[PDB]
Amino acid sequence: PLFATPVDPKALQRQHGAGNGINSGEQMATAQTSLYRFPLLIERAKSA
Amino acid sequence: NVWLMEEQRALEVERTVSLAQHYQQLSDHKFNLAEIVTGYMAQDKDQK
Repeated sequence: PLFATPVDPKALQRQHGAGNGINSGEQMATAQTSLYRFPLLIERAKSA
Repeated sequence: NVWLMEEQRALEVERTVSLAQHYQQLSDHKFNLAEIVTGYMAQDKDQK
């Protein structure tokens, strides 16, 4: 009699973490004023 | 940030209110200060 044999079992396929999509660029506000001069504002902003 | 945004410029006022207003004080109980303390230099433990 004839013989039977399965041919070419299919390997699986590659996935990736496509949870990264488009970025929505967030805008920036506007600071109004401050009565302090520039060096004290830099001395605070650098620590912040 | 609350301190650096919302700190405001002071509006200074120098006011000189001497005690020449006890003569003006309330117009029902008024007195001259130097005369009454001259009265209080003797005859201790009184009150006006």
